[PDB]
Amino acid sequence: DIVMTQSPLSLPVTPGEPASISCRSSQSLLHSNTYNYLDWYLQKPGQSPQLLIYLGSHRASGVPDRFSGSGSGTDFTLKISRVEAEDVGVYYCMQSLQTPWTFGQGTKVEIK
Amino acid sequence: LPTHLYKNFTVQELALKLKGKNQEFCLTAFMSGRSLVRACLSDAGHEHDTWFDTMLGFAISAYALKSRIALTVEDSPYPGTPGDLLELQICPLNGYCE
Amino acid sequence: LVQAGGEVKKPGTSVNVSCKASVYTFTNYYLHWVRQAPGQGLEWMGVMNPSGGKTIYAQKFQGRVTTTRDTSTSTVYMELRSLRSEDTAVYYCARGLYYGDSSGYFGAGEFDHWGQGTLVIV
Amino acid sequence: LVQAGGEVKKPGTSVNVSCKASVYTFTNYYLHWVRQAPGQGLEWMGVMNPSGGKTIYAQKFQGRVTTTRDTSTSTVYMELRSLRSEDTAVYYCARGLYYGDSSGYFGAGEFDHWGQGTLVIV
Amino acid sequence: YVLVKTNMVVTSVAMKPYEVTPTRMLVCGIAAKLGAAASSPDAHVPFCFGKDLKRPGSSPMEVMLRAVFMQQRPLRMFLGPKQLTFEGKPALELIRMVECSGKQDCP
Amino acid sequence: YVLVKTNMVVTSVAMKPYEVTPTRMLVCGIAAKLGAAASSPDAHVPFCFGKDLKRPGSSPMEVMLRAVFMQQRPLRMFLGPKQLTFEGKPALELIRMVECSGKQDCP
Amino acid sequence: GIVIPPKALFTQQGGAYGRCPNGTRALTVAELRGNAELQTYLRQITPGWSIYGLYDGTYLGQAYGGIIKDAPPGAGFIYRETFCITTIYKTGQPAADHYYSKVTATRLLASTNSRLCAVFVRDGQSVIGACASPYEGRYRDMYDALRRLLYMIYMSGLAVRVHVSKEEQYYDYEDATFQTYALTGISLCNPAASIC
Amino acid sequence: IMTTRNTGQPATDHYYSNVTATRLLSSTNSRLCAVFVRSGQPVIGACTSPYDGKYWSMYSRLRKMLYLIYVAGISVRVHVSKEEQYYDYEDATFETYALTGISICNPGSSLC
Amino acid sequence: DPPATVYRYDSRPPEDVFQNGFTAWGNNDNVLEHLTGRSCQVGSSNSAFVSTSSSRRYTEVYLEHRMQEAVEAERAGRGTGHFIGYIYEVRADNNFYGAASSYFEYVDTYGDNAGRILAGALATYQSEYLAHRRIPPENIRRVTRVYHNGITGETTTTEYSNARYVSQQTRANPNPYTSRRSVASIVGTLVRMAPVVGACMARQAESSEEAMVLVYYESIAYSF
Amino acid sequence: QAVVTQEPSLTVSPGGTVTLTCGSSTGAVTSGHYPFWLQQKPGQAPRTLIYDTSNKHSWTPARFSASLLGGKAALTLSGAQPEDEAEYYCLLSYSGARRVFGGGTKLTVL
Amino acid sequence: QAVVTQEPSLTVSPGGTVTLTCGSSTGAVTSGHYPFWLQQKPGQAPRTLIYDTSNKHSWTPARFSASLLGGKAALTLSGAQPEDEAEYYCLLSYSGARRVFGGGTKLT
Amino acid sequence: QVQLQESGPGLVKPSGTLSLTCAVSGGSISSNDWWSWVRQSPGKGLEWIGESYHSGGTNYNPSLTSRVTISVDQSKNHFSLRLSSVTAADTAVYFCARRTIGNYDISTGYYTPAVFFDSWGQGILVIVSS
Repeated sequence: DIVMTQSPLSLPVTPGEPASISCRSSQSLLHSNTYNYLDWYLQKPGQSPQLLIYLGSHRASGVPDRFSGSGSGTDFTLKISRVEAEDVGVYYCMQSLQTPWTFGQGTKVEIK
Repeated sequence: LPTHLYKNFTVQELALKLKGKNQEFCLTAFMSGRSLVRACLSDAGHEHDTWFDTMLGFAISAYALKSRIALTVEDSPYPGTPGDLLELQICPLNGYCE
Repeated sequence: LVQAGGEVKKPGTSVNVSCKASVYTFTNYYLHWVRQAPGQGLEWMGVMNPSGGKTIYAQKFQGRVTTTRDTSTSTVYMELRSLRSEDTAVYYCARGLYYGDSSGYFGAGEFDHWGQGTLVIV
Repeated sequence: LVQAGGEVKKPGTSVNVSCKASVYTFTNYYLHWVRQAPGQGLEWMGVMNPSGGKTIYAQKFQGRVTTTRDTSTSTVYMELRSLRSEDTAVYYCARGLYYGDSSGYFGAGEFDHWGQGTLVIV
Repeated sequence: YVLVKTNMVVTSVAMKPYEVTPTRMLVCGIAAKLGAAASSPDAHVPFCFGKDLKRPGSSPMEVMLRAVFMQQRPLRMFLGPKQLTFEGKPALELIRMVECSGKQDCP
Repeated sequence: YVLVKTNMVVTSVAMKPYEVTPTRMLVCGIAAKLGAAASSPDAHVPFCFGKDLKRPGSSPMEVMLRAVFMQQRPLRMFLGPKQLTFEGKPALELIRMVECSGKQDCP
Repeated sequence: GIVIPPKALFTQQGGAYGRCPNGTRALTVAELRGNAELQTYLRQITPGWSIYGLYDGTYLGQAYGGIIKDAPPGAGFIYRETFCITTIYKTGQPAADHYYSKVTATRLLASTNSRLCAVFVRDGQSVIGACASPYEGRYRDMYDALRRLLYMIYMSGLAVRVHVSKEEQYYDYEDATFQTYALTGISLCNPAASIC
Repeated sequence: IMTTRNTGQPATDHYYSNVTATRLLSSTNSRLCAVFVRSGQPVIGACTSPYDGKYWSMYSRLRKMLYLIYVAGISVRVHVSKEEQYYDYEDATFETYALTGISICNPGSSLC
Repeated sequence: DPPATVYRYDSRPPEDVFQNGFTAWGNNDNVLEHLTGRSCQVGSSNSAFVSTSSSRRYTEVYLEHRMQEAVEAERAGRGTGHFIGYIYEVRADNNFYGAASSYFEYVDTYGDNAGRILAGALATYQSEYLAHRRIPPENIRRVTRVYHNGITGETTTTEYSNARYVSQQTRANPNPYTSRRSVASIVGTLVRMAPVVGACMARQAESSEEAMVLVYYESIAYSF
Repeated sequence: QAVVTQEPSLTVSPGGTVTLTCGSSTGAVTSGHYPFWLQQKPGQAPRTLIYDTSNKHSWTPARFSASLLGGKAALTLSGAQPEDEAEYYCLLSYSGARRVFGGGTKLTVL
Repeated sequence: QAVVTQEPSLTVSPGGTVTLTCGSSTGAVTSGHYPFWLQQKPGQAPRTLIYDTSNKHSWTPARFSASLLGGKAALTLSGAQPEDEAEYYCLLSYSGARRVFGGGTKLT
Repeated sequence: QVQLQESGPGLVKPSGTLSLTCAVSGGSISSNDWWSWVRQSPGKGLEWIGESYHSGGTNYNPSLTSRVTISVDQSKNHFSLRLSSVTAADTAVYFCARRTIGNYDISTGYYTPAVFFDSWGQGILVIVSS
């Protein structure tokens, strides 16, 4: 099965930054096209994963350029430069290679 | 570009013309309740591909079978014109589309 | 094709002239109303269109000549008002162009059919 | 293919052997005549074409046999004339090819259907 | 794991430009297995196939699919396992299409 | 010294390879001039013409041959002067061919 | 009544996990059962404790016993290894043309980027098959118009004399009661034209 | 002998409506023509070709349309260019030119 | 020899045909008009013949494919979705003529300009036969009823026999029919689609159960 | 109110060529003016001869031709047979389908 | 016409390979001679095991094979069984639509 | 995107055929991608139960096909989660999803749904109480 750490311990931060951090996805592919073919998915409470993008060449497609999701080699990162009060947190497993809907590991930090 | 989709339309009028240096061809679609729909495409895409010839083949097949071929139309950036036709769906030869 | 008989009027009166043809010619063709004074060159009055329902006139006859069409008799009627001395002349209807075509055409073309002429004297 | 049985005959006569086939085989297929002597190998005798009408004979039976393409019984008649002591043998009617096809064919071909045989003894 | 579907008939055909590649194109449509209930994926199989536009002409699959779709006859399909993008969504892709002979080739 | 012939239709059409040129097709056919007797040597007139292969598509003569064969309209052509092979029989090369207008032009 | 391909067409490791490649064909139960020397080479190279899948049935290696079993179609592509052969063989026969009269084209075949194949039938019986491709073969350029003719001959049922070249031979038809060949010409049947 | 007569007139698209294609004409490595007739009378001849003419790219399209209107006998609108005058017929009571477009349209429609 | 049994697709329940049966649409007795589809087109439907066939496979295939189309329509939710069809077995008497021989004679007597190759192709591919101006209720014997449900995906077949049928020793007419040359211009042979089916067959076979989509054969029989 | 000037009369001996010209007061006549030439016989309705400056009708004898000459719509008749005595008219086109004739020319040969 | 030469009889044990050869008296056997290899059993009519050069039929055994070797027609049988040993005959086509049969070869 | 609508009490009574469905009125299927129901409020985990698209076909589920009555109207947008004789072991406010569909984004190059809280009944909750 897909056993990938979709939620890291991370560290706290004030408003305007990620409460979560990069989580080591086992299914993180270092694609030949230099883009981690993965979507930024948030499986935290209050909303299921939202795969805003595909093929993971840059920040989430059709959304603000602040956020980002990409998983390569042995580590994935659903934490990016800036994020709103509650839009960010626990990550999930969502990719443009395959789409197995698997429950997230689960990890959240206190929100200011 | 507010693209729209229409189903169960039957092709009534077909045209082929030489607007400018680009080959153009146009379709009219009609049902019993909705106003006539205009949709048609030029040769802006370079003719190195066989897009136009194959599209014409499918269009004439649709007319000559007089089927209920469903289609999507993109609106034109000026009021009143066939903008652009992208997808053609021939419904069952004696039925309707999905 | 065929014209009506002659008619003699007095100054200040009005004249009605008839021009009849076949059903197909009457239905799908433009017509030109033209007159011809004695010892004079031709003068081109107007052009009448089936589909449009309006008749295009030269500025001379704008507002004094009326054209009507009868599908029951398949005949075109021309009415002329405010007669003067010199308007005594022969009058003609001429076959024009087809409905949906341009001009260039070998067998048929503009002014290919004229009537015999109706003589009107004031 | 139902071939009537042969009989021992005396020299100086003629033998009429019948090649009875199906209707389709009669109208279309070529038919070969071959001779099988007791204990010896067969010898090809000739071929018949139902439509062309020219039957090709080997020289060893050239001038010594005739063939006719009968159409009532649907048989094909082979007549042996001037019987000699050496002609004691069974005779076989074999099938060849369709009229307008070359030989190579998986499902059927030359010498796929054979007759039971008709024996003649001096 | 290439899948096999019996007595398939092609019910609708369509032509689309290829989303990933500009020089390619996508001929595909909706098929059904003959005589089954309309509540199963085999009754509405989305078939899709990729056509190349550099050289004018028609592929053998083009002629086959056209002729069978107009004459609407039962053909079995050995298809998969690389799913295709029917409107950005997962559909089936053809490898082999063979016309049914009788009850022994075509169950 | 080419042979014009009139009041005749096309009853059979065919495609075969060119023996000497490996890059050209031959479209052949048989003509059945009306009013000819069964044994007359003009009720089975053969004709053939070449077709290039470096240029994909349909030549105009092929298209109109298709139309006139499907409709069996009476027709005139300009057979000769070159001889080709059709099913083991001589045939004449076709160079130009038009429909019959009426009786004054197609007697 | 099944054509059996020779050993030379038994190409090396081809189909993987059931995807028979776009230049090769999978074998079935009858082709293996009806052939002997291929079984010899197979059991001399294939080791034991392996289960392979046929088109219809399945095969068990030496440890199981080397046995052919029957199964519904599509159950043989589960396993990785696949025995598949190249679907073309240069026969070496001369270049003479062979014709067959009064036959109708049926049973269109088309796979991958492979040939378009139609089998000709006379009097209820299958006679011969023909294929042509625009990618490979000596008759590559033959294709662009043949299909069109074939198309109407498929749509209609008009009798045709079909020409075939035996220089090369195909096996696109599984469980075939005939020997498929190449296509080199189609002629319409006019009864009075001394053709059909 | 050449068969191209240039009148030199500007790029004007002359349209003739309610006409039916009859009396096909063909030749080797040359054009394919037709007489268009209305009300039992011949109006204009039109031609298509791949080999010569400035409308060489036209043929591979026009012909297909042409075929349909000959096999169903559809009365269409023919669009012709007068830049090239042809005499492919004999004892003609019309003029023959280069075909440029076909329009099957309902009467009084903007799509003609 | 003429085939004693001819076959006909229909949709009329045997409850009435067993007493009344089929009848010719009109009085137009031209063979070319029936085998080209004009005389059986809406507005000009006056053919003096009744269309049958000497094949059961063709009728079964057409019934099965109409079954498939009815199920497909029920996928679109435009009806009830239960398919019913009938196949009639008709003994042959001396009023039945063969289409192929009739058409070939008609072409032979009027030259090669009055023919239509696709007309004969359709006749042979469908094994068309034409009963003259009537099919007697004395010659319809066996009926096959086919019912089908689409959402449940079930099929059912049943067989019935006419009792009133009178049994003589009869067979179809060996000789072809000859009539005069028609004066109406024919633009093209009319056929149905999916599958390729003759127009008059598909129109007389229909009962008061919309308008058929009838397409000229030559237009689509070739590549586009 | 555009006016068209045209020749009053001309005559050349049999076998000669006669050139007629018509002109517009609005400026130089071009191809967009659509020259027309009409022909009239005595005691009979006029017959059209030439349109669009280059087109010949089926009843038009091959001894007539039309063109532009010096910015004037011109007709040329070669081989003047002694039967073509007639009365000629020019016709020019203007926007709004406005046709203006000339004065007409009594072309009589001697 | 010509006479094809064959050996009176050949021998082979079960499971062995035996080659039957038929040769043309005029000269080398050409492919245009269209050899036919036929099999005749006691109480049965002969049938064509091999036609043309190497083509087979549906009922043609898969053990046999044919070729044109050394200017003569050679039929190779691999691994014979007791139920296939019988008489084998060679037929050659010749100019003038001629067909020349063979003396034969008893098989053991 | 499409305004999901559902009507009913918030409790899923046991031993009865409970049903939830997103009967959208105005947010008709057209600019709507796949809408698959779920019951994942308790034990938050990614799963699929029903099936729906732009076609109109019903189906069953892999968890318990017989327990869930087949009710998936992909043409009327009723992606109903209908469990006949539902089991009370799973206790959550199950949702009949109507995806907050992400269109074909250029940067994504494929299907990319930005549907975090896709859709559900506004007040049609599911609780095991009667």
